Amino acid sequence: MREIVHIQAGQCGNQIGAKFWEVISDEHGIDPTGSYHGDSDLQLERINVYYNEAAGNKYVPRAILVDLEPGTMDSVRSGPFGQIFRPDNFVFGQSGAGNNWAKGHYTEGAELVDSVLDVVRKESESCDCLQGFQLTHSLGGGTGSGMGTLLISKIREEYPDRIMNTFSVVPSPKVSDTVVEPYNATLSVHQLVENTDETYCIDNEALYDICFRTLKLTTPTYGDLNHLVSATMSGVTTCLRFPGQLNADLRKLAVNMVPFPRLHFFMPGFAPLTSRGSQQYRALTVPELTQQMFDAKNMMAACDPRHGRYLTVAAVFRGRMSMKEVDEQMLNVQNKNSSYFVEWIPNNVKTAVCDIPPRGLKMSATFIGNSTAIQELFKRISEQFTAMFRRKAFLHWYTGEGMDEMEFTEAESNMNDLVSEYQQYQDATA
Amino acid sequence: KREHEREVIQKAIEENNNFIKMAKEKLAQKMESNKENREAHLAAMLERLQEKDKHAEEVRKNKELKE
Ligand SMILES: CC[C@@H](C)[C@@H](NC(=O)[C@@H]1CCCCN1C)C(=O)N(C)[C@H](C[C@@H](OC(C)=O)c1nc(C(=O)N[C@@H](Cc2ccccc2)C[C@@H](C)C(=O)O)cs1)C(C)C
Ligand SMILES: Nc1nc2c(ncn2[C@@H]2O[C@H](COP(=O)(O)OP(=O)(O)O)[C@@H](O)[C@H]2O)c(=O)[nH]1
Ligand SMILES: [Mg+2]
Repeated sequence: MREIVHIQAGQCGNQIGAKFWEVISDEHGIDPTGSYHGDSDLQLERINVYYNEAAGNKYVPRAILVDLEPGTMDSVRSGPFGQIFRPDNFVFGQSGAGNNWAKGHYTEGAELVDSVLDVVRKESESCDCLQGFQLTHSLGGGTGSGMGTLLISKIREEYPDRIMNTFSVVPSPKVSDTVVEPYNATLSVHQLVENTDETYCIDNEALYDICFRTLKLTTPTYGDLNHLVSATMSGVTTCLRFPGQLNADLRKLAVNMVPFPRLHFFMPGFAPLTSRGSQQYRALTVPELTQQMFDAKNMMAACDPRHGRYLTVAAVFRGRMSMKEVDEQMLNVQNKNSSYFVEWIPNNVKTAVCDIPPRGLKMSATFIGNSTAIQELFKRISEQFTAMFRRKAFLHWYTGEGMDEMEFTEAESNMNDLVSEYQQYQDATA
Repeated sequence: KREHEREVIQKAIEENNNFIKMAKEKLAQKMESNKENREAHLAAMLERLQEKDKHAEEVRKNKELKE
């Protein structure tokens, strides 16, 4: 139908992206060759949102794979689904960005970005009605972060009236010891506040605590983290990929979720939480899904929801279940907790049910919340940023690429202003 | 934004070029100044020694000037 172009950038972006393609490919009965082999037509109705149709009855993901180094792309070419991507849609350089946003945004990323844009253009042109773009990347490295945000800025220039959507992985010192990640993240957030329409915040700190505390994994790997990411991505794009009423395209989603243009950062949530392989013998009940998906322990961003207020919430239930019961359980959650929901956006929780459950589950639920408690994540990045920046530590890696300190002070300011806008709405009354 | 991106890479290039230029300059002034100092220090050592030759002809002349 209305086509979405997908771009994945950098190691993280390409790992989570690959993983998304595997998962939704299986949800739509498309196998590694591009051949459909399923038993429903719900699978094919809105396939064109994410797949182009090749002759021979083949489906090619509408996906562009970008990095400044070859590593993760030889690795994706030879993943399970690797042979599925169009080959001139792999765009890669040779030297890598060394976890430096300035290199990604200004010097090396600069070199490669016109080649990416040509592939994007080519994919656009062959779309009947393009809805827009979605990007997977982390904010704490150099390619996903600095190049990925350079891309967004260039795509916005050529396509100023399409929706831009990202899946932005937020860094945490529980997962990474690279010291400049708060610099890259703050510079990136600055770009995201200006140039995206929706951003899903996937917080490495949240994923790690989920894995450790709840899934009881003593030594989580990235693969463990990414398993939670891909469940989530599958969940949040359900409404775009199946027939339905609510949030069925990117623009309808943004009008339901974004009351003020800057506060477009979302907390996703998910139930049930599971670890790879290990087995799901008991289906959850509609009351369990409902309590779990609003649990703080099920949020992919480490924010405490009781610390803020929901401006808007979209909830998605999957698998065959009682719509009547979904309805009572949702009403029950809002009525029993009415004060976490801003009285000045009436009826701000929307609910969808899709009949097809995700692989290996009889049922799940995905939550997407625009909560003021997301300020906590920005505050954490800001505190890490300021501790270094007030002494100008590590700056020479950035100015050696031509950046000025001013650019840093601006990013910091824009982000401090974001945090206070969320605070203003947490306290607004009616 | 696109004009700014251009300035930044330009500034990078400029600062790198300037680092090289200054190093070339400082290297060449140090070399020629070291060359001069070393020449002087050897010129003076040799002329001191030349003055030993003048004085030794002067001592021998003075001898044969005694009758
Ligand atoms: C030497 C110590 C690192 C291994 C380790 N520790 C740290 O980085 C430090 C140590 C001391 C200070 C605070 N912490 C943050 C770590 O566990 N890290 C970085 C992991 C990530 C790391 O973990 C391990 C145990 O290998 C990695 N995971 C993978 C991984 O998932 N690789 C998969 C492929 C892959 C996937 C994504 C990205 C790269 C590779 C392969 C398969 C088996 C899988 O799916 O699990 C590669 S490196 C978590 C914090 C997320
Ligand atoms: N969840 C997750 N985080 C990742 C993955 N790979 C890297 N990261 C995190 O991403 C940040 C570094 O970004 P990365 O994508 O490797 O750099 P890039 O290739 O320059 O974009 C650090 O916070 C890493 O912990 C991944 O596969 N999954
Ligand atoms: Mg990398």
